[PDB]
Amino acid sequence: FQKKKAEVCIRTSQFKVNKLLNRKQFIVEVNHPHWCGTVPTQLIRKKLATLYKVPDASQVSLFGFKTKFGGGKTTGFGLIYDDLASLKRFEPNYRKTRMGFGKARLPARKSVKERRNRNKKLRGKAK
Amino acid sequence: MRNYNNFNRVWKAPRRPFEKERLDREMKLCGQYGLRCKREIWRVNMTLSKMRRTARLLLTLPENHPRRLLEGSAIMRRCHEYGFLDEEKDKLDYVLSLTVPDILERRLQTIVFKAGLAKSVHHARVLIQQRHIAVAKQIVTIPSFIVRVSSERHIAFADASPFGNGRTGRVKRVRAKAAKRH
Amino acid sequence: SLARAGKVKNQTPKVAKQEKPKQPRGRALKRLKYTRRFLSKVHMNKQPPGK
Amino acid sequence: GVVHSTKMHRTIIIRRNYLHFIKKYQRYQKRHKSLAVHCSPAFDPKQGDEVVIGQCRPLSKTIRYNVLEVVS
Amino acid sequence: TKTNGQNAARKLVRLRCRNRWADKGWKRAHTFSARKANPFGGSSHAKGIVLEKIGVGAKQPNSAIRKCVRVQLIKNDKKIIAFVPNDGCLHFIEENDEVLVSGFGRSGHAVGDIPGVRFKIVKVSNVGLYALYRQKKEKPR
RNA sequence: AUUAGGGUUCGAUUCCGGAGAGGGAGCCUGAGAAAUAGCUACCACUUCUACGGAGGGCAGCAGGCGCGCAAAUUGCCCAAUGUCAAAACAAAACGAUGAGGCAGCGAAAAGAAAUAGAGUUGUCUUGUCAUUUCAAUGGGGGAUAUUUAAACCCAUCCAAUAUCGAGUAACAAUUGGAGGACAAGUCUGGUGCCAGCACCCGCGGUAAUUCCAGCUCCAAAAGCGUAUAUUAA
Ligand SMILES: [K+]
Ligand SMILES: [K+]
Ligand SMILES: [Mg+2]
Ligand SMILES: [Mg+2]
Ligand SMILES: [Mg+2]
Ligand SMILES: [Mg+2]
Ligand SMILES: [Mg+2]
Ligand SMILES: [Mg+2]
Ligand SMILES: [Mg+2]
Ligand SMILES: [Mg+2]
Ligand SMILES: [Mg+2]
Ligand SMILES: [Mg+2]
Ligand SMILES: [Mg+2]
Ligand SMILES: [Mg+2]
Ligand SMILES: [Mg+2]
Ligand SMILES: [Mg+2]
Ligand SMILES: [Mg+2]
Repeated sequence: FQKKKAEVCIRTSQFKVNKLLNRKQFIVEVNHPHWCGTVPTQLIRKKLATLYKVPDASQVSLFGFKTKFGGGKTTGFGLIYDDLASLKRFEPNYRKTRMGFGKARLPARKSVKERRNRNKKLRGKAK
Repeated sequence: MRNYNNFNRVWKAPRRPFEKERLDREMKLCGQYGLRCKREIWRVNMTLSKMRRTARLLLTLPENHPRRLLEGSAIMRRCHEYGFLDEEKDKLDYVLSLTVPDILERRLQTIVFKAGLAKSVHHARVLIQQRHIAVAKQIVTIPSFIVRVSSERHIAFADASPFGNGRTGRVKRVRAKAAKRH
Repeated sequence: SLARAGKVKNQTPKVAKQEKPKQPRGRALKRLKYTRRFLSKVHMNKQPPGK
Repeated sequence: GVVHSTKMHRTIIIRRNYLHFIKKYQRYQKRHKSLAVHCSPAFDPKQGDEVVIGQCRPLSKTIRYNVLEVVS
Repeated sequence: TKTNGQNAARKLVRLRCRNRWADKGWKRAHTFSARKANPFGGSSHAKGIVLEKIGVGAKQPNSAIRKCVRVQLIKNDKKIIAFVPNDGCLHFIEENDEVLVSGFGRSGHAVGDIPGVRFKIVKVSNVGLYALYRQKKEKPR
């Protein structure tokens, strides 16, 4: 055992270009032998941005990372959109919330249900 | 409700609960292979009974029967791949001669002990459950892991283990922390 | 007559269980039994003489 | 089937006799089914005659077949 | 001797059907007379109220006073005799206590030297009688 | 389910089919209903009222009350699977959905799997006993974090400059048994046909292989008894 700085390497598989949704689809697996814990998604996003030479790191969407039993590996799914505008248009709201730019949470669904059921008794401007 | 995840049992209890010959024989196996409970032996018993039941059905069929050819080939392939039968014996009749020690010798606990990585079968058991044994660079913590012949040469200490190429274990680390405080 | 219910159990002198070191559990216990029975007419609980 | 009764008007009852196999006892039973069949006046079947019947639309409460051929 | 003909299935079916009623276990399993006579009504257990503590003498050659209680079932208001199954456990029982009663192991048949007793007490006041006997739980109230 | 084979038995319950929406009837609209979170009437039950009057249908989901031997949260969400629909997603601009999914509870059942491992010296080759020394690991505490709709589990880690922890490892395994069937005591106290055990045969009336206890031993083991059905026997 020799102490050394923990360095992660990014490998992609099952790569596909999805021109319908203006993005690239692939499976990303990370080898982190001496990493203490789990590799945060932000670091993997930066390394994928450097690897694929996409101009902006925020164009990369990552999710569903599973750490392999025993350590040293982590496999997830990645998306690289053609531009940031395309990522904001096509990504689901919860993934955009993880990346930072997401819609504010809606009010509790029970409150909406109760308001809707009260209005069904009303009629006109009162509703 | 509306969950379709199948599951099945893997062992059965013996018909006669108190048979001194069976109790002594099972006590021998438990001590010899370091087994936790009789359920591990009975799990091996069901595996053997299913294999022999399949073999007896196939051996009934004519030797040129397509089902016998396909499934007989698969059964022999499985026995050879997992080391139950040696490569010398290739007939379907040799599957019927398999015994409980044949399967138990293929457990990772026995293989680790026989390989010299452990001093005893009990040392092998705790080594496996403590994430020290790796098969093809993959840490295996299951003692009942049946080792294939191909994977037998790839068994060694885990790279993340203190006995392999990993950091120091708990007692050394705690002692170092105490020394730093002291 | 229902009056003598529990007569013997109440008559029995109370003796507390002795404090003893714990036995091993699980696999280690079977190792102990294997070492006692083997690697060492057979009587498993042969007792001292009495009358 | 075989003609069983010709008592109705332009209608006959035929009987289809068959063997039903009981799996447990590996043996057969004799069973029969009776059908009401419309008989055209083109035929004059008698009891015991064998006829060929074809399926048609419901012509009455019980009639679903028509006599197509009579074999003495 | 029996029929053996190739087309003699109906005879064999009728013969077996007629002779199955000779089997007491089969007849009981396919007739409601035992179910209607069963105080539990086909249930594994039943809950009842203790009416009276009684002493049932053991049958010869045994000689003892088997401590039993008279129980009226909640479901159908039928009276049964149930045995209290341990040493001194009759003191855990009181009149008007709610007890859980089970079978005695022989499926409606009297068990042991106890005359015509086919039930035993397993819980009293919603706590296991054997747990009280071993002092693993305390009698409520 | 059980099963050499033949059979025996279960199927309210996820999929398909049918039927019902307290009990009956009748009907409108509509392509399709004899619809019930549609209407009409009667019966039973029942709610509000200012007494003139007006309502209700959980065998949907949660929840109650009863009934019973007997069966969870008045939770979160539409992220996935679908359905409907004027509807792709986005942009002041987020469709509904107790279908469904996710968590809570849950020893029905199923899978894996801890409760220690290596020696040291001495004592009574192996094997016991004492002590005595090394490592190792989880249970658990946490995190740059990961997961997830969000959380929670599971996985990863205890430095990557830099990260908590076993010795009585008190982090202490139980459930039944020890005459026979049936594996395991001709042990020691107590009781004395009593108390009690005992599925059956039987034990107990002063020296109990069977009760109540203690010790020791046996079987299965995170499981083990009991009752009732059922299959084999
Ligand atoms: K949805
Ligand atoms: K004695
Ligand atoms: Mg059904
Ligand atoms: Mg019913
Ligand atoms: Mg249901
Ligand atoms: Mg309907
Ligand atoms: Mg209706
Ligand atoms: Mg409703
Ligand atoms: Mg109505
Ligand atoms: Mg409900
Ligand atoms: Mg229950
Ligand atoms: Mg639902
Ligand atoms: Mg932990
Ligand atoms: Mg989950
Ligand atoms: Mg014996
Ligand atoms: Mg004595
Ligand atoms: Mg468990």
